[PDB]
Amino acid sequence: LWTSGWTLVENDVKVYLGRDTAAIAESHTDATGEHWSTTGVSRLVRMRPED
Amino acid sequence: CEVAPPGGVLGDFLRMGWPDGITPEAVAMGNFWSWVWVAAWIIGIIMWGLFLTAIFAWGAKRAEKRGEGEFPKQLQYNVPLELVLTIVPIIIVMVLFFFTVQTQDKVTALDKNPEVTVDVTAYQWNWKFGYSEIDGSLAPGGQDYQGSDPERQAAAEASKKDPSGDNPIHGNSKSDVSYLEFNRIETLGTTDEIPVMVLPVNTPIEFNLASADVAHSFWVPEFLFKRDAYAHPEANKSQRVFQIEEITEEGAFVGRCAEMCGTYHAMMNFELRVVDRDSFAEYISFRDSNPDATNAQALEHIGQAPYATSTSPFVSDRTATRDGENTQSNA
Amino acid sequence: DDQALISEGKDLYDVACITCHGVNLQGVEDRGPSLVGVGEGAVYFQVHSGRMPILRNEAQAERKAPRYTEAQTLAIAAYVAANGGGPGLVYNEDGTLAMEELRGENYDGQITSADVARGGDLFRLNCASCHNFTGRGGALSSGKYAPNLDAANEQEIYQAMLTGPQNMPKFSDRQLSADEKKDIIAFIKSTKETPSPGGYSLGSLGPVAEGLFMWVFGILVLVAAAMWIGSRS
Amino acid sequence: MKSSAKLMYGPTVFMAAMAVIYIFATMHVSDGGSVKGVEWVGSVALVLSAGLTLMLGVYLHFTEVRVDVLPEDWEEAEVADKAGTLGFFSPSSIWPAAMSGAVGFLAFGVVYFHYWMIAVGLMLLIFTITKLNLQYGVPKEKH
Amino acid sequence: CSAGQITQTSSQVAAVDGNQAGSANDPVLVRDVTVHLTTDGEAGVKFTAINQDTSHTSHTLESVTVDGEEVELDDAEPIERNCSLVADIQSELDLIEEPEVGCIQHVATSLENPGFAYGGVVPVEFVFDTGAITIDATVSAPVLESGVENREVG
Ligand code: HEC
Ligand code: HEC
Repeated sequence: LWTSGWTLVENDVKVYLGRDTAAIAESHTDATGEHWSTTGVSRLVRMRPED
Repeated sequence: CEVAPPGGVLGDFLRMGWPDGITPEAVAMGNFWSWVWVAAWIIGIIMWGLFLTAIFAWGAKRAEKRGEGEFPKQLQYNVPLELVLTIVPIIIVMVLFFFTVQTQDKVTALDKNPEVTVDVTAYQWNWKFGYSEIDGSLAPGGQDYQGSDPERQAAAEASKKDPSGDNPIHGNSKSDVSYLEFNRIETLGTTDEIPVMVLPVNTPIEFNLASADVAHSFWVPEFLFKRDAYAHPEANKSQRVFQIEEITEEGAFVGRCAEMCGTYHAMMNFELRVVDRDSFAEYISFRDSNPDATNAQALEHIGQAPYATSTSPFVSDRTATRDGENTQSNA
Repeated sequence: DDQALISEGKDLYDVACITCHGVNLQGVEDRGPSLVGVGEGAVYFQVHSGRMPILRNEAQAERKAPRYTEAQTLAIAAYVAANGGGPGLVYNEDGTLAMEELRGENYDGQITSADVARGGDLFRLNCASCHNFTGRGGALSSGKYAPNLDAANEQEIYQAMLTGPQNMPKFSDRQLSADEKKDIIAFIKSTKETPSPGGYSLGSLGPVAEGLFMWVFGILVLVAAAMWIGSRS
Repeated sequence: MKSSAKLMYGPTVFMAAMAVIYIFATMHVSDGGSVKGVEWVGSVALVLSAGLTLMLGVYLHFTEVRVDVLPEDWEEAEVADKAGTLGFFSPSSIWPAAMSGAVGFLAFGVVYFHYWMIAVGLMLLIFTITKLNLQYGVPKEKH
Repeated sequence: CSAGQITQTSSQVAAVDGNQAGSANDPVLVRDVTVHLTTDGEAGVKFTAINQDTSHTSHTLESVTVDGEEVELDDAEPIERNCSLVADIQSELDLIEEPEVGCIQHVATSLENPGFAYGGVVPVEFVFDTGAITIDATVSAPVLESGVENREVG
């Protein structure tokens, strides 16, 4: 209970403030059949101070 | 009335707090009020006397000390006296109603031939005055001045229907404002400034009332008269025009709203400033010639107070007013 | 076209709003804020939904029957826009205000369900805390509340997100972009306009409605049946 | 019930006469400080007020021509005349309070305009009214 | 209880980035004062100077500065009573129409960016002929044309 994700900023890692884009997985279908992919998407996204 | 009050301290007592009035019909209303109060005082004392007689004369201890016995005469009916006492108030209210009709009809008659007509707009919560027509004597041009603004009033007439079509109220839009008169010479009242309408002395004047929002009322205590301003006065079958035969003396006079309109009903004051007839021509020519100039600048052009001396604007902060200094310093 | 529209805007503004906003939109000390820079969208939202004029200072303004029509609303918005601009209305490709074309990033003629999924997760992230899961509204501190979203059209939703009317935070078009906003509109309208598969929805207020229904009337009917079948002595 | 059946004829005729006088007056008198034209509010009220009093008077008279010389109306009646059963009167009942509460619930329902409150209020209201009307006729407990 | 002298609807300010200065009793008010800095790097000062001096002492904005640094602005007419001088960067100023009825005037602005940061706050100093007015203002980007921009991943 003493820790969280932000504990990584304890002089180890650069940690951005990531906003949630709520992106779903994206479907892809062909002769092999319909399957869902998350290879081209990202739910968390960085943000500039003018947003 | 054509007959003046008793005057003196008796008149002051009978007044009893009315302003003296500054128009002919104000004088008429004041005189009628004074004599009606005389008659009312007669009735009041001549019945309080009978109640006092009951308190002191018709007491039971006196009559029992006098030996009258346990009971009085037990009279119940005196029909002739009852009929006389019934006939008396009939005649009193009848003869009162005659003079009531007289004074009322000379007040309300719309045949006073205005030289000036001012369109007045009431809105939540301030007044907007606009000079509608001015006779050639006072107008800048020699010919009669007509103040209706063509473009802005054309917008008002175009608002009647077809905002892409709703038209619920008898075929017109619910937000119709074609009943409002928009004029090019206007004084606009604000929370930062008390509006002041400038009028001349000794001219028949006309007021044309209307209301953008809920019902208001125009009350000048020095006219001893007030009239309700309604939205769509024609639709309400309400008479939106009233005329004063003249104003008889110059000065600044407060005027208030006398109809419960909403939250800031108390803050809705205006001023009616009556000025020399020769100065009114200067005022109207100044306002017409350089319309960008404010009302205060025109009042300075006359050579009188740029702002309403009768009442100052209320402070608009809801905490600062606690110590009783709720008055804004106009200058 | 706008130059003459601004005149009607001024005429309407002078006759209603000065008492709270001043002749020059500077505001008044405690009676109303300044309107410099709010733009067309804030005026459209406030007037078209009928929130303005506010005739009583309260914990919060109220939606009600609007005091002006559409053209008058756009006229007043044009007049206010002439004093500093601000966020603007979302005009469609032909110039009309966008309605039914904001329902999803990928709108063609019907609500795309992928947009509904993304908008549902977005609404749950941002909007559903003050409103509820399906936008039935919610309560706040000291007499304020978040309204039920069934009343607003799509333009009102967009300008609400854009302007942050009273206590609603602003959601600029670079925090929640147009695709995100349109997916949110799609989710709102889908939840509004879809019947519940499981019968009468009980308002979708959650456990409270279901509780009240059963624990009062459902048990009452069964004790009535018991009284039918049993005895009173 | 003779005197009260017939004393109602004064108010109703006065109201009817005032209604016709007022309709002619407002439709003809073009006085300043007012607008000519018949007003329907007020005239409708006056005629239907005359209607209310006329309904009362005519029903009472139509009834009174049937009844006998009741001792309460006989100016020299004795207390022995009215000996017998006066009638049936409710001793006690909880249902007036119940249906007052039901009407209150319905009124609150239309205040906020929650439709379920209106429906439940109407249901509860007719239930309480029915229980009021069946109070002295509920069947004995069927064994 | 909510309709008292202290009320939630009465204390509110506009939902805008621009700060404001001046009471109802002050002669000249500045509303919506903000430092704009578009993504393309150009910058300026948005504001609206409203004159309400009851003495009718028409003023002329002599200068404006941000942290003491100059901001360019020209063709500023005097502001007589009940008039508004709206100032903004030229690109944003082009988006709205100048009103032919009313006293408003539009004026363009521009300043060289010394390195101001988005999010921060910087002082702004106005000086008119009748005196100086100081007010802190935030730095932010102008508003997008609403509805045109999508979240782009890369
Ligand atoms: C609490 C901090 C809120 C969050 C988060 C969001 N909104 Fe909201 N919203 C809130 C309030 C207090 C109000 C009322 C504003 C007023 O002046 O009355 C609103 C209003 C809306 C509306 C208007 C609804 C109407 O009936 O007109 C809409 C369309 C709306 N809000 C949408 C909305 C969305 C989509 C949000 C997530 C992006 C959102 N709001 C967040 C309070 C809060
Ligand atoms: C007082 C009598 C008012 C009148 C008349 C009008 N409005 Fe108003 N407005 C008033 C208050 C008390 C408030 C703050 C409370 C709130 O609901 O926000 C407002 C606010 C606005 C806003 C919001 C500004 C923002 O930054 O989002 C707008 C856009 C607005 N008012 C516009 C407006 C217009 C155009 C009016 C006349 C047509 C109008 N309001 C009337 C009080 C009063």
